[PDB]
Amino acid sequence: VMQLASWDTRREFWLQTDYYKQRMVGNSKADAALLDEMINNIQFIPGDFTRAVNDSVKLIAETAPDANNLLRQYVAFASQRAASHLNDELKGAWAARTIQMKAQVKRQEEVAKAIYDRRMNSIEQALKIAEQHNISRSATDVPAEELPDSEMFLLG
Amino acid sequence: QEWSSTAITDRPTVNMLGGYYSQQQFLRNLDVRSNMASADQPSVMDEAYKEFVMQLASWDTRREFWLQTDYYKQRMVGNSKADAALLDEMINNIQFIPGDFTRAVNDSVKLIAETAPDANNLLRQYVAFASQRAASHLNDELKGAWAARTIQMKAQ
Amino acid sequence: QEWSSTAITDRPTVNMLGGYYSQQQFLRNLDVRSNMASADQPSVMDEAYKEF
Amino acid sequence: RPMLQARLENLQAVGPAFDLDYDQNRAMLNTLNVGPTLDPRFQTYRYLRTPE
Repeated sequence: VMQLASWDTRREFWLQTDYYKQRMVGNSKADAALLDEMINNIQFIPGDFTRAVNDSVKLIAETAPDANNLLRQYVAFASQRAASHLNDELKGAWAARTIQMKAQVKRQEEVAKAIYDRRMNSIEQALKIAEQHNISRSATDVPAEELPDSEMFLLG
Repeated sequence: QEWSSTAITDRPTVNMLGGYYSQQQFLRNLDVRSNMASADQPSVMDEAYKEFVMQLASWDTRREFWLQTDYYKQRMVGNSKADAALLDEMINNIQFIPGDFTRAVNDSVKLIAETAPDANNLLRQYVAFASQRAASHLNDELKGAWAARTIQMKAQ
Repeated sequence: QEWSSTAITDRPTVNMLGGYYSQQQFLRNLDVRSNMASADQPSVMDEAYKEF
Repeated sequence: RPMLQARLENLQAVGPAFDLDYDQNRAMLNTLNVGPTLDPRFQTYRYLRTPE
């Protein structure tokens, strides 16, 4: 609907169509006046849901077959422009989402590496202390693995 | 002569916002986790368009644009009073008509100049100027929010 | 002679609010784990502009 | 005495225990300290009627 009601879409459609090229006079002012006159030939009447009236488009032309073909082509043109814009917006949102996901994955990897390094350091210190105190008994405490890192040395 | 021209603008797309969209999405995601205030707030596009509209109709923006437009500088008699009066008149030349969503009419800006090409070039330059100012203001706001979030995270 | 001038103002932004914004946000964060406040509360800049 | 001394030595050499939340906060703070990337001249509007 936004593409339908826009002035730019009407101007580009009239510039592209053959109904306007054959009516060119060759004078810039006359061509501009003709284009502006044919811009208003397409009127968009917005619809209201309360009164059960839908959006409508009216086109005006010199000849009835033209008045039909031009309207069909203009509606197709507006639909194509809307589809292209929607595709571009979808691509932009996709790029933003993948950037965010990459950043989140990087952060999770950093967190995992930090935890791994901390556990490695704790393992090294526990090994050194167990060697110093010569506690070679493999079984020292009833609780199984996943002990808190603080009293982690209670192992062979 | 007082030739006039009209422009109609709407919200930008994701693809044209650039990296600012991703940065603001990151900050909003951070705000979601702590200090929950989202409450399905308006998207980044709405905020950017609101800032652009605010900079479009501001008297200060029109004054600063006219002061450097290179079209006002030619019409400088050299008297302070005459220059001030002309500047006020030309500031009043640019008008902004806000749009109503109920009637499906959008925001429009109308510029009045002395010659026909100047009614177009000056309007294009003014819209670009307002967009640039809005972008700079949005970048400053993003920097401030980023600094505040960094300080809060450091404290936590 | 009766000359006149006019000014138009609006709500400030985070950047010009200085360090007060961080303190107020910290207090609000302390105030959402106790004595529940409305989730859709007016923001800091809105309150500052209302006071102004 | 031996086990108590070993507990003291181990808890001294290990340091304070940090949960997963602290590590996640540190990781996020790293990216926050990286700093935002500011690019100007990005458009904030789209044209429905180009001036002519």
